[PDB]
Order: sequence, then structure tokens, then C-alpha cells
Amino acid sequence: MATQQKASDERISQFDHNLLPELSALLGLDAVQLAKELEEEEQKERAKMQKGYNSQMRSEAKRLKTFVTYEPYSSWIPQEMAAAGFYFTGVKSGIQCFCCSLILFGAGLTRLPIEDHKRFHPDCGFLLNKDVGNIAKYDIRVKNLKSRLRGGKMRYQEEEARLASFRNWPFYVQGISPCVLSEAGFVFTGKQDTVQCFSCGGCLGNWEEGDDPWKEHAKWFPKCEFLRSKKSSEEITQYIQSYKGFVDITGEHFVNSWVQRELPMASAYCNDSIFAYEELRLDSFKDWPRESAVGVAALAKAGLFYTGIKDIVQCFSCGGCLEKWQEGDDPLDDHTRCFPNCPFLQNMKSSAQWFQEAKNLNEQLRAAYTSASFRHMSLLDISSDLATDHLLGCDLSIASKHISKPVQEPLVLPEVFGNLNSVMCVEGEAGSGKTVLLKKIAFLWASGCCPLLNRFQLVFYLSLSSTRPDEGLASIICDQLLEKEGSVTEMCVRNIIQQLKNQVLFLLDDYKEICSIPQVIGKLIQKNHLSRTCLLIAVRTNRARDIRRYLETILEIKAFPFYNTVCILRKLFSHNMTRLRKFMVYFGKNQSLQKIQKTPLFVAAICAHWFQYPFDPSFDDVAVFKSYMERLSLRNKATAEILKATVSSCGELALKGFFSCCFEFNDDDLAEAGVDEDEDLTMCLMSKFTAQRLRPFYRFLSPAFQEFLAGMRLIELLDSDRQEHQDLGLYHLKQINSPMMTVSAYNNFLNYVSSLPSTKAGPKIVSHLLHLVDNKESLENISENDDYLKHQPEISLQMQLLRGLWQICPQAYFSMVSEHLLVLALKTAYQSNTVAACSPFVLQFLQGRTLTLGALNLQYFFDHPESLSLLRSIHFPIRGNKTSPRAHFSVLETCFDKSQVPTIDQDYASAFEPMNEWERNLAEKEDNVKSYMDMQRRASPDLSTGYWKLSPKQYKIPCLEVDVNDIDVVGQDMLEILMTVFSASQRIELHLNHSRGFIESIRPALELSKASVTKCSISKLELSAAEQELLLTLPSLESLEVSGTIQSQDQIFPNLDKFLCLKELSVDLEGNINVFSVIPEEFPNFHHMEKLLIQISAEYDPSKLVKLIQNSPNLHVFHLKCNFFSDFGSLMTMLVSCKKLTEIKFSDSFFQAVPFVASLPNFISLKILNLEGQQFPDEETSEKFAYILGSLSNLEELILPTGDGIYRVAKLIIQQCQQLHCLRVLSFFKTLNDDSVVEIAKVAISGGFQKLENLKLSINHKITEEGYRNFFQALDNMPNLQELDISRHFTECIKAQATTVKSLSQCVLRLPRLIRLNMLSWLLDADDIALLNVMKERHPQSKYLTILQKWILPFSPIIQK
Amino acid sequence: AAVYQHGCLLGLSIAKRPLWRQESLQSVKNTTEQEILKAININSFVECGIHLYQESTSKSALSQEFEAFFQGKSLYINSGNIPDYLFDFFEHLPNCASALDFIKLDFIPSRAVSLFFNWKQEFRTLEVTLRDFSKLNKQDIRYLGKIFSSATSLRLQIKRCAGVAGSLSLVLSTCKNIYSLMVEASPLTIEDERHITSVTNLKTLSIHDLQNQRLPGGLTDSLGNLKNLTK
Amino acid sequence: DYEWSGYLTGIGRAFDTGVKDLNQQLQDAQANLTKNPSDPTALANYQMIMSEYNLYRNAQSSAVKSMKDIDSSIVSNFR
Ligand SMILES: Nc1ncnc2c1ncn2[C@@H]1O[C@H](COP(=O)(O)OP(=O)(O)OP(=O)(O)O)[C@@H](O)[C@H]1O
Ligand SMILES: [Zn+2]
Ligand SMILES: [Zn+2]
Ligand SMILES: [Zn+2]
Repeated sequence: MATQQKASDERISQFDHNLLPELSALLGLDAVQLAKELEEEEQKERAKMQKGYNSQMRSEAKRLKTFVTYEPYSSWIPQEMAAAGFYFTGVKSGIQCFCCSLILFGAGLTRLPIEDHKRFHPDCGFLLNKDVGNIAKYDIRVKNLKSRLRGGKMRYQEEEARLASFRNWPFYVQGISPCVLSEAGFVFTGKQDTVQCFSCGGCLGNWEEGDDPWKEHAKWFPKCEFLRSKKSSEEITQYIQSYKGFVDITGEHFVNSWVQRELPMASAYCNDSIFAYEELRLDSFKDWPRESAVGVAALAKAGLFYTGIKDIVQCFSCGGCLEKWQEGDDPLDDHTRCFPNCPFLQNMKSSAQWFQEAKNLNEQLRAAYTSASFRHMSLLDISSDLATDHLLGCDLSIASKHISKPVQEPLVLPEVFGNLNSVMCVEGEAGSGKTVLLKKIAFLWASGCCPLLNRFQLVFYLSLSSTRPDEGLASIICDQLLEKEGSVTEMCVRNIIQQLKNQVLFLLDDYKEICSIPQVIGKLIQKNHLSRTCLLIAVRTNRARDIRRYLETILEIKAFPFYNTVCILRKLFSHNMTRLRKFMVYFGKNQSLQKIQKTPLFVAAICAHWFQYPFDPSFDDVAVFKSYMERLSLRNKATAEILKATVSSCGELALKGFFSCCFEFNDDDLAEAGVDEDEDLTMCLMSKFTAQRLRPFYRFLSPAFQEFLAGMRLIELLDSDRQEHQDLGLYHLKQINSPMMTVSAYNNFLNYVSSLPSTKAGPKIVSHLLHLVDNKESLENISENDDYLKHQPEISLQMQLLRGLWQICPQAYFSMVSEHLLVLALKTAYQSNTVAACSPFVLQFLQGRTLTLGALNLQYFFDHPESLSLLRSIHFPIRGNKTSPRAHFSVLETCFDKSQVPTIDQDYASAFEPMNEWERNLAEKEDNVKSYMDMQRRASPDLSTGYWKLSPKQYKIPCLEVDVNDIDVVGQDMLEILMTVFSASQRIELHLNHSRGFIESIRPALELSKASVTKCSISKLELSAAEQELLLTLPSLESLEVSGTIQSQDQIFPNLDKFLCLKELSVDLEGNINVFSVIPEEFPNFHHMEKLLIQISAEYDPSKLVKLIQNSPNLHVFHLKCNFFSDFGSLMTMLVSCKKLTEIKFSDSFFQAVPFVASLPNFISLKILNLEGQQFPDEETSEKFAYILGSLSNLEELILPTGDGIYRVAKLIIQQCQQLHCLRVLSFFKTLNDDSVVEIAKVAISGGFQKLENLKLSINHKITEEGYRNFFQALDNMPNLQELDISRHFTECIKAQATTVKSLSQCVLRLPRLIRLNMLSWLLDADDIALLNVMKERHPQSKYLTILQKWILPFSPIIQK
Repeated sequence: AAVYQHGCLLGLSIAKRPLWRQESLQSVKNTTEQEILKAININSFVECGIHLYQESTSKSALSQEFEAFFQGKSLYINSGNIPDYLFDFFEHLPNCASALDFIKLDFIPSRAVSLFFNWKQEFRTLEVTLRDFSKLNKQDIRYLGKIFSSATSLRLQIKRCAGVAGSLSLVLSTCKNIYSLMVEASPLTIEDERHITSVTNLKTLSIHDLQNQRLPGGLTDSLGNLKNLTK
Repeated sequence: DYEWSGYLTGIGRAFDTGVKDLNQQLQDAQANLTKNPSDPTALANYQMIMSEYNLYRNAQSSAVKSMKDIDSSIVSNFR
């Protein structure tokens, strides 16, 4: 009949509708482009999977089971979508229909599964209520049709007569041949799929492919004569015992039941409620207080029912509504008018003494369970009003555990109800929801619209909370279940129990011990073989040792899934979507914090908070914990000596555990904390585990909670006035001494602490946090334990970038961390209202610091604006997104090394890698990053929300650093920002990176603050005439730099007489124009320059430079790079007048060596001496130089010249380094040999080079293998060295022997701060590198130390001999 | 650590299957039962010390007591049979392993290489005996040269192996720490003999069953180079 | 009350703006090698920088995938 015709709506479901523009605000990404990328992937996946009717997924009971592997993070509940005809697929969390195709991915907050089902394919046979064989979640094979066919007594004796009835046997069941059903004595009844036994009259339905009618016949109606005549009693017995599920019941137990109800047809529009049925809505509307418009029969057809509240008529398919029931109105129009989107309405528009006593008891029990006092089970403690009937759609995660073997399997309720036999137990943590679960079961039974439970004739929900161990059953049920002490007697009840046996179910809550139980009930547990009464007992895991002896398996409650939390919040609220949306994002990124909502009681804690501040559009991540422990005081309270005592003792346990990374405790660890494991309060915080183990253990509820308790305890210690219990707080506080951890491992801890109320702790904590990152000793303390990360993947990722950031740009790392710690300290001071006592610490911290522009949005700068004057600078970068084409590989190196190629053997060949593969892999990875960064949005500065909002009067920003990089044109918003910020500073420094056209659009701002600009640094930037004229109108410039591409031949140099304040001049132009030939002769006068950094060429007798220096007594830095120069000796002589020179760099063919050495002794302030590239071809000059270096006691960076003089007299230079107690950098170039290199190690031992950080040896062409082995084995003590470079040119590769490689691996481990080792052109085999790669893991600087060995030259080496 | 008395050496001679080096090496001399039994007796004693260390979980706490005990003792390792406790001994108790005066290896399995080729320290002495080498590969030499690395002093014995001939000069070339070389019944060539007479830091040279008869610039042509030779 | 957000935001950007500097250093190193295409130190200083560039790109190319997968899992639930 063509089930559905395979839905195919052009494969463009889309789902979205441009509702994402508001989301980019939270994510930082364009959610619209992202959605488009996802749509493409979904379209591709659909084409790769099967479509068509799936008979195995026909039952919604199974569809639900397929979702046990569904991800916990979603917007939809498996029950909601299973009811809509969907089942789980194995592809990217997509779902599919059983009747139809329609492959759908993901979920939303504003759409239900059914709304989409009918939107992307409204012609679906299931949705249209065609017969597609849908089976209800709760259903059984026995139908009890109560209808006899024709005179089958004779008519259906023959197989042909029976088979002939199967003419309309539906396609949806054609997996079972009608010939088999006929042989077994079944005929077709004309119904959906039921068949009747021609003799017995019994009827079975819900047939599935693979079923065997003879086995099914044996299980139900085993007494049938036909079966008994055709099969042996042994065969029948085996068929029955070989069945699965029902234990000791048959067809007779599903019929003649006192709780039967006929149900329509499992239609699609039956979300998840009992009130989905018309019969239940109508035959429950009994307490209606005769309000106007009493057409109750018509009301029921509107999908409406009575909630039990005065006049509230609720709709099962959309929630509470129609308050005050408008009199005389029409429920169909009122429902439509109020909720013109309800699926129900959309479908509507489209379309024997004991025996009699037991019966009376049954009716009374049903009335008690369906009454509006048993329903509305105080869920989430919402109220006595505000109906919560629509909130009973969330179930618990249940697993079955064996008491003997270590076996566990997941379950769904339809598979639990069918396995109720003798004694069963439900275990869980306090607040897990086990009490609601038991009540829900009793409710379903009483309703009668839940086949599978309808075999029970009596269900008793009892609480063993105070019942004495001598009370009979009649005296208990008459107290808890019945209205009055009547109806039953003790003898009546006992007589009934022993007659019904299997049909009686007790739900026993609040179980504590076997001894403290009514004797009449205890006998149904201990000896439950003479009765076979079914008992379900709910216990906490803190017990559950008393009843395990009577069980086979246990039902355990698992963590409440995140998607149920979302649904509950979505249904109760939604009035504040901007808060719920933030909730979803928060727990999306922080993946491990989804574990906070482990117990339903925490969900209640959130709701209770969200109802107090319904219109506050912000998510406070610690609110749930503050709420949870507040509501704790309203359960069974004893504030004095109990509540305070249990929290305090538990807090001590948590605090200690959180600094040893325990999160698990034994009995001795618990005992020393003063925690009483048998107390009632210490079960709402912590759970005990006594499962099959040699010894028990304890664990706190979801670990994030432990950190919260630890935070709370720390504060109490700091605030307390008892020294004995106060200095302890400092002991624990001081365990946090690493800035790398305070931004990761302890991030949540600190956020909980700086949120809880305190009095004295505030000042005590901020004085620590602002100290940890104050000096350079703690700031550089890079350390981690990696234990706190094992269970927190989102932090492991965060720290992946921090460790990288530290290696690429240490300054970025330090600045970023410092600013973060300042914020936490200020937050703490404000939240505790202790600012008056915290400010002094902040002011001490801020001095000399650099902050970003956004740091001025902190309230502190408004309340105490004088603090602005303490800062050194404000950083204001702008980047835009200009393209920087590429690295441009394989265009230079390809014309360099050819003809000089090395000949490596077969074993060491790996030293050289091919360039083609290197480039390809890099290019691919680079593209994968670019496509993501393009989706990010920088967001212009929000200079309004407190931003130095002092309509500035008395204070100004002391220095503004403007960093312009990869931006061309600024929009109007940026012009408003630049102008606003520029006028707020006293000194503006402009750093202009490759940004062509930039100083043309910000003109309007520069023209107003011309005199405030003090620095202008120009990179690879082309200057226009109009730009240069603007620059020449900035008279305050003190520092001017041009670092390249100034080939315009413009007036920047000719007019270099306007910048009368100029002190720093830096000129380095790629195009050589012989600068100074273009500088006015009046320039070298009155300027008194402090820094001269010049690249000059082809100048002769450059008196301009000499005069400039002569008149610059404060010159600090002198860099001179040039070809043939003149009067070098004159220049060297003139520099003797510059007594404050700290840095000298001479690196080109102009240096005369001797005239330098002669003057060198006159410079005693030198910190940097760089003569790289120079030659000293003289022993006499070299020796004199070597001795002079010993007088230059302040040198930090000594970069030696090369040549024969130094080579011959290198030992003196090294030996004199024992006097230079500050050397940081040493670099040698072709100066050392086998005998002199070892002197470095000897000096380090004697006590020199103690602070050396970088040792560069590229001298290695003059040293043989022996000179390295002897060196390595002699190097013991250089506890600052970070980089060791021992490399050679590829034309002279060295093959290492086993003893050399071993010596190196030992050497590295004696250098505890080494992070970089360079070994290019060293040849190591596969076994040698395998040694170093292991040594690394024993090195203190693990996850940092990097060894560079490989060459990436663009050729293949000759790998032969 | 204070016990030196051997006790009763009668019996237990069956320990260490190669009672007489598998009835191969060692002539009519050194047949004294004590000469061999005392070494076996100590080997068992040293192994006992190792076992006590493992079953104490004292780690570094007792690094001194477990150094004094082992100092001066011997240890025999079969390259074809290396118990896992030896890895723990070398790995977790440095400065003790280096207090031993022998460490003998009987032969090239990767386990022998992985055990010795490490970054901890050199042994006072390492003794390597090759007994079963009809053929010597290039990879075998490469691995053997790593094993020889972890020693301040190497003693090498090559016995009744023919696959080593013509390649000895390619093995000794990586041994700068060799002081004693013994060769038995090996058909060595002149190139190998010239290499041997080049090792001026050699102290002990022992050659057995060399039947070349013609040594034109071979071992017996000079032998005046080994000025540091004592035996 | 001024959005006291206790979290290290912008780290992905802080890292990316670091790597981009390495790219500039690589281009500058190439220029120096180009002008002196025989200088062994110009060569060594070129491959040392280039190796670091490759190492860090291979790091963020992984971290970015992880970050992308997280974000794409969020917009798919509240579409
Ligand atoms: N399906 C649900 N939906 C929403 N809230 C639920 C649900 N099930 C349980 N709860 C919450 O669970 C709380 C009861 O928890 P639980 O059933 O574990 O009892 P308990 O607190 O351990 O004490 P006792 O076992 O004595 O009843 C109720 O306050 C209810 O708000
Ligand atoms: Zn469909
Ligand atoms: Zn029958
Ligand atoms: Zn409705």
C-alpha cells in the first residue's frame, strides 16, 4: 500500500530562520555562516544512509531504547521524540522515522520533534493517523478483544479454512507467514494485527518478525486443548520456561482485571501524558465547582482537564492556562486564541468473601492515587498551586546491576515493569528521585491507561518512616492510604494477600533497617516463597547492605541527564529566553560542569532561584550551590550543633581533599575530619559506597560541589577569631602559589570563594592574589600537577594554548595573567564590600603596570580615579583583517645548496626531510585555521559602561600606546573611539605596522591632539604627500622611526628640522638612499640625541654624524651599520664623551678593530657589546681586548668577533667571564677548538656563568667529536641556561657514537631549566633519537624542551654508503 | 652486608645450566670446584639482595644500605634470558648497580640493548662473551656497539666464532674503553690482527688456536706496540 | 556589577597574534638570506625560525578544530 513513499522535500530542511544574529554576541562567531556549514554536512550524510519502513522500530517501546546512547547534551528528551515516531541512528546524533524517512539532526528550544516532523513532510502516514501499526510504549500481547468470530467450532478446524482468513494481513507485519499462524490454530480477526485461537478464543497481537507462534501460544493460554493435543507437555513446559520477561503469569492475569481501560490507537499527538486520552480528561473532571460553561464533555475534547486548583483548566499538550476560566466562553476558541500553535489543535483542524472485599479495597486505592493530592507530587517544590502536571515527562536513568558478577545493563521503564517478580530494590543517592518514581508507578496503575501494570489487582504505596515493628497491615494502610480506620480488618487483608499472591504489589519507601519494620511486612521479605508477594523497596546507598541478601539484581539510579534539566527549565520558564540561552551556552563550553546537575534536587535549587529573579537576564553559575545549601535548612532542620556542625566537618574534609587532589575518602580520612557517617545531614552532601569491595569508601556529590564546600570552609577559617582555627586558613591559602594554576586548576575554586560572603577574609585573600603576581620570582613560577586536569577536559584544552603562548611571547603571557589576577582581586573586594580595606593593596600593585584599554571599564577606576596616575601605560591595539600573502616557501632555498649536497648512509638518512611534503602539510594546516579565524568578530571597544566614566576632569591617561597592525580603513565607530580615547591621554605613541592609508582616515583626531603625539614609528608603510604633511605638524615628537620602504623621496628627511624635540632617531631603509645626504646641516645642533640607530652607506667624512654625537652627552644607544666609512678613529674618540652608553653595535665593513680597542676601556656602563661580523686578525690586539672585557663588569650580552686573533687568544676571554657576574648571553663564531671549548665547563664549575641564559656555539667546524663528549661530561652547573646551540653547517655533518649520545642525554638532565637544544647536522640513528625522546620525559622542563635536529633543504641527499 | 663466609658449597652445583660453559670454554685449569661454586654462590646472594629491595617499597629511603651490600659483588646475565627484576634494579637503584665489579653478558636481542643503553651511569666493568656467532651482521655490530657504551672498562671475549673473522676490526673500532681481549679458535685475518696491535691501551691479550702460520704484518710480526700489556 | 567575568577569555586570539609575528620574522629572515645567499648563519637562522612556525601552526590547527567542534555543537541545539 506504499507505506509512506519515502519523504524527500528537496533535501532542504534548513531548520534555521535567521534567529542566530543575537547568538554571535555570546559565541564571538558568526553563527549564521556556521549554520550553513552544518547544513551542508547534514545533506551529505542523508544520502549515505538507508530509507524506508522499518518494522523493528514500529514499537515506541523499542524506539526509546535506541536512545540510551544519545548524547546527554540536547534540547529534546528521547521520550518526546520517540513518541513522534523517531528512533536513534548511529550517524552524528541524527534521528529517523519508522514509517517515513525524514532524517533530522540536532534540536531546538522553540520547536518540538512533532512540529518539525509535520513541517518537513506533512504527508507522513503516521502523522495523518493512517494505520501504520504503531505500538504504544506500554502495551502487551494479550488484547482481550472479548469478541467471538463465526462458528469456528467447525468452520476453522482445517488449515485451509484458517489460512484463507489472512487476505488483508497488513504489509507492516509481513515477516510472519500466515501459514505458520494457521498451523498453530490462529485466524485473522480483522483488527490491526490480532489473531484469535479458533478453539480457545484467546487473542494475541503486536506480532514482530522472528516470533514463533507455538512459543507464544504456549506462554499465553497454555491450557488450550489444541496445543495440548499437538504438543507434548514437555515441549509446552520448555516453551514457557524459554520465554523472556514475565515470570509466573499468563493470559488469565491480563484479563478479568479490575483496572482495565480501552485505549484508542496510540496516535501521534500523544506527547507523554495520561491526559492525552479523552476518557481520562473527561472522567476526572469531577471536582469542577459548577462554573459557568459546564459543557464538560465539550471541554474534554479541547484537550483540557481539571488540575485540582479552584478554576484552572489545563491543556495536556501545552501546560497550565485559562486561569479564572472565563465564564460562558468556548474552550476550543479560548484554547486556540491563547495558544495558536498547539499541535493538538493543529491536528484537530487538519482532521468469594475475600474477593468482594478485595474489589472494594481496589476502588478505594484507585481513588486515592488519582486524586489531586497524590498527583502534583510536590515536584521541585513549586507550590500547592501552579499545576505541575505537565512536568511529569522526565524519567530517571536506570541500570541493572548484578549482586555477584560485575555486570551492568541500561534499562527503560517498559522493560522494568515487565520484570517485576519477587523482591526488587531501587538504590540511589539522597534526592535522586526514588520517592517520585514509586509514586509515579502507583499513579499509572490507578489510571489504568498503562497495560503491563494492569495485571496487579492491589498496589500499596507505604512509607516505613516511623511505623512500629508490631503494627499489622490493616493498621498501616488505613493510616496512610485510606481516609478512615475502616473498610478493612487485619484478617481481611491477610486472607487477600495469600489469595492474589503475584497480583499484589507493595511499594515500600523510606526503608532503613530490617529490624525496624512491621513484622507482617518483614515476613514478606525474609520468606517470600510461601507468598510470592511482589515487593519494591527504595533505599539509599548509605544502607542497602541489609536487603542485598534477598536480591538477584539491583536497579540503580544514575546521574540525571542534562537534557532533562534543560527541558524542565524550558517548560517552567521561557519568559526570559535571554537567560536560558546563556545557560545553554555556559554548559556547552564547560563540558564537565554538566555533572553539577547530577541529582534532581539541584534542579529544584535552580528553579527556586529563577522564580525569585524572573527578569534578571544573567546566569550566575554558583547560584545553584548557594540555593542548594539554603533549601537544605528547610528539610529536617537543626541549625544549632547539627547543620552548622555537619557542614563545618564536611567542609574540613573537602578542603584537605582538594589540595591533595583526592576526591575519594576512606573511613580513617573521614573519622579525622569529625564527620559522623550515620548522620542524616551528612548524606545530602556526601554518599557512602559499600558495594562488593573489601573496604568501603566515601565520595562527595558531583565534585564541583566539593570545591564549593572547600571554598566555604576556607572562608570560615580566615574569618574566625580563634587563632588555633584561624592560622590554619592561611596555611591552606598559601598552598596556592602558582599563577599558572590560579588561571586554570583553581579557577572555579577562586570564583566560588570570591562570591560567598565574608568579613576579614576579603583583605586576606586579595593581599595574596595581588602578591602572587607582584614580583618576578612568583610570576615566572610555571608549574602544574596535572592531577586536577584528569577529570576536566575543558581545562586541559585551555592550558594547551597557555603553554604555547608562554613559549611564543612570554610578555603576552605575563601581561595577560597579571591583568586577570587584578580582576579577581577587585571582584573579591567588591563582592564582599571590603573595598575600603583592599584598595591599598591594589594601589601598590598598579604602580608601573601596563593595562589594556578595556581594563578601564572596571569600577575601581571610577571610585578611586587617582590610581590612574600610578600606571605606566594603556595598551590600545587595533588589527582589522588585512591579508599578509604568505611565507613564500621553496623560492630561495632552491637556489642555494645545490652541488654541495652531503652523502649520508642508509641508517642516518632521516636527518634530511624533503621540502615538498613539508610545505604541503603546512599549507593544509594553515588553511584549516584561516577558515575559522575569518568567522570571528573582534567587537569594537565598549567605552561607555563605566569606561573611565568620570567625564574626565582631574586625571588623564599618562601614556597611550596605539598599536596599528594589518588595518587600512577605520569605520565611523572607530573614529569616534580613537578621538574619544586620544583626548583622554597626555602622551600618545603611534606604532604603524603595514597599514597603508591608515594615517588619512584618522586625520580628524590627530589634528585635534597634534601636540599630544610623542612617538611615531613607521614600518613597511608607504607614505603619501598628504600624510607626510600631517606628520610634520606634530611638533612634540620625541621619537621617530622609519623601518623600511621609504622610497617616495619625500620631505620627511629634508624637513627634519621641525621636530625640535627629537631625541630618538631610527633609520633602516631597504632601499639604500645614503641617508644623511638628505638631512639638513643644521640638524646636528641643540638636539642632544639619546638614541641613534642608523643604516648608512657611501658616506664620506660624515661630520654631520660626528657633530650629532659630539653634542649628545646623554647618548645611550649607538648602532652603526655601513660600508666603507672614513675617520673611524675620530668617531671612536668622540664616543668617549658619551659616558652613559649602554649599547654598542658595529656590524659591517667599516670597523677598524684597533681604534675600537684603544677606546673601549673608557666605556664602563656597557651592558651590550655586539661586534658580530667583525674580524680581529691580530694576537696583540686580541689579548688587549680580552683583558679589557674583564673591566666591563656590567656586560650582560657579549657577542664576540671572529678571526685569528680571538681564536688564538680565546682562553683569556672565557676565563675572564668568571669576573663578569651578570653575563646572560655568549656567542662564539669559529673561535674555539677541542682544547679551549672545555674551558667553558671549567669556569661554570669554578663559579662563573651562573646566570647565563643563552650559549651559542656555531664554531663547531673546528671541533671534533671528542671535544663534545669531553665538554658534555664536564658540564655540571649552569642553573639558568635556557638555550644551548651546538650545530654545524650541513656540508660538515658529524656522526655521533653511542658514547657521545649517552653523554649528551646525561648532560641535559643536569641543566634543569633548559628548554631549547639545537643539533642541526648531527647524525643520530633511530635508536639514538629514541633515547633522547625518553630522556625528555625525565627532564624538569617537560612539555617544553624541544630538540631541533632535522634539515629541510630542498633536495634529496645521496643515500648510499 | 657484613657476611662473607660462604658456608657449604657442596651441592647446588646444578644451578646456572652452563655448569662448564655448556661443556665448551675453560681448559683443564680452573676446574677447582670452589673456583666456580663461589661465583655461583655470590650470584644467588646478589639476586637475593635485589628481591629484598623490591619487596620493601623503600625506594630511595634505603639507597645507602642497598649500596653497601652490593659493592664488590658480581652479577651474571644471560642475554637470551633477562628477568624483569634486572630492569627494576638498574632503573630504580642507580649508584648501586655501578658499585658492582662485573656484570657479565653471555651471547643480540633488543632486550639486551634496551637494558644497557640508558642515560643513568656507566658500570665499573662490563664483560661480554660471544659464544654462538657463525655469522655477524652489520646491524648486529651497530647494536653491540651500544651495549659496550655503558662501561668505564670493557673486557671482551670472542670464543669459537667464525662469523666474526674479517669484521673484528669493525667491532673493536667502537671500543675505546677496552682493556682486555681474548680470542679462541677464530680464523682471523691480517686486517683484524693489525687492528689488535693498534690498541695501545690494551692490558691483556689472549689468543688461542690461531693457525694462520703466515702473518705478513700480522699479530706476531711486531706486537711491540702494546707497551701497556701486562698479560 | 560590571560583568565581573572570572575567566581567561581571548586566549585563542592571544596565541594567534603571536604566531602571526613568527610569520613576519620568517619573511624577514628570508630577505636576509636572499641578500647573502651563502651565509651559513643566515641559513641556520632561517630554518630555526621556520621550524618553530611549523610547530606552532600544527598546534593551533589542532586546538582550533577542538574549539570549532564545541561551538558547532551549541548552535545545533538551539538553532
Ligand atoms: N521527574 C522529576 N522531575 C522533577 N523533579 C523531580 C523528579 N523526580 C524527583 N524530583 C525531585 O526529587 C525530590 C525527592 O527526591 P527523592 O525521591 O530522592 O527523595 P529523598 O529526598 O531522597 O528523600 P526520601 O527518600 O525520604 O523521599 C523531590 O523534591 C522532587 O522535586
Ligand atoms: Zn515521517
Ligand atoms: Zn489456544
Ligand atoms: Zn494546548
